[PDB]
Amino acid sequence: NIQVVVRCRPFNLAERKASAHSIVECDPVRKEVSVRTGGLADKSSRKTYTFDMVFGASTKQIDVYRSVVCPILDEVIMGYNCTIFAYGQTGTGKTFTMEGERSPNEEYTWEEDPLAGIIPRTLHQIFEKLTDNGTEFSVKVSLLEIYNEELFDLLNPSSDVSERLQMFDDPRNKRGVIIKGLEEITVHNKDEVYQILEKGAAKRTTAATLMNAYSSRSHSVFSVTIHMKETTIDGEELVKIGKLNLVDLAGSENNINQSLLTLGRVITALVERTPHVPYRESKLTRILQDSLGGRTRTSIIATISPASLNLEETLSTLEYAHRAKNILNK
Ligand SMILES: Nc1ncnc2c1ncn2[C@@H]1O[C@H](COP(=O)(O)OP(=O)(O)O)[C@@H](O)[C@H]1O
Ligand SMILES: CC(=O)N1N=C(c2ccccc2Cl)C[C@H]1c1cccc(O)c1
Ligand SMILES: [Mg+2]
Repeated sequence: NIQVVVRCRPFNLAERKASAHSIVECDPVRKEVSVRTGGLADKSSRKTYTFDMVFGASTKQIDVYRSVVCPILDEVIMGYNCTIFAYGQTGTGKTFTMEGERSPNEEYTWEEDPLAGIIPRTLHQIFEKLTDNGTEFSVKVSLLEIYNEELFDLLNPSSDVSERLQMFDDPRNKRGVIIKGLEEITVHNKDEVYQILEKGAAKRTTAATLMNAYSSRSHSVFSVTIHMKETTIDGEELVKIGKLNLVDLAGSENNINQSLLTLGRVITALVERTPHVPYRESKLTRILQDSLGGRTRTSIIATISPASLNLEETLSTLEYAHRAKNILNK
């Protein structure tokens, strides 16, 4: 039930000049990814896997958005909660997929930058959709990040990243939590997005000077909530509330990452149909439990490297993401 997809990144400059031989092969049509475990294109053994969708190195941000993100966003507009995880070793594309980058030399405005990822495209589209038709709506974003089991708010511009938020159980709706003091920044229009994203970027920079390998060891949860009061061409009015969570997990390669360890153990119990699911054993799984066997539509995008040097890690990632497919929620 949970939809899982694989994105393989292309070789980098340094890999090209070294005559890199990709040990990975993608077949979008057949929804298959193949990896050369033994070695040698003349003769070799390989490992094969099937997923809901597969994307090779030739895949651009726009293909990713039109294919996975557009449909899930439409659901969010309908009043549903959706989450999308990015999983994989550091250097494979988790941040590139989730956030995106800027093209060199100020070649494009942020809303037309082909290298832009899911977050900016989504915030830009929400306004692109609801504005067109007749819909009164409010957009609020939030960026919660977990490092060594401590919560941080990377969007609040009146407190630095030394102040870790506190987390409690929500007495109202069970299996839900309350993060004290987390900031919800309202986005009044498309032309207010970039700066808010710039804000988080800069705080993210101070977090990195303060915490070791911060960009590799932390989990970021960027949430976008949409309050809608749609008024049909007739005169009806729908009050819908949709929430989309975009998670850039900490690098899966292998001190300890309690949330990462716990996430793996939660998937295990969900697919093994084990009664006790260890949600409470980490901050991430308590924050996102409804995304794991709950009433939320969730998608996992596992990013892999083509380089033969990451064969062992490419296998763990694929194997890890293939098991997730058996998870059922809603
Ligand atoms: N699909 C892709 N297309 C072009 N470049 C990519 C792609 N995926 C990753 N890269 C490049 O690979 C490097 C790894 O980036 P990053 O997204 O930060 O990895 P991660 O988040 O998995 O640690 C970056 O320099 C990035 O520009
Ligand atoms: C380069 C930059 O400052 N960006 N910063 C981003 C960002 C930072 C924090 C939280 C969420 C996002 Cl997503 C992403 C990105 C971006 C935004 C818009 C268009 C792009 O091409 C890249
Ligand atoms: Mg990264």
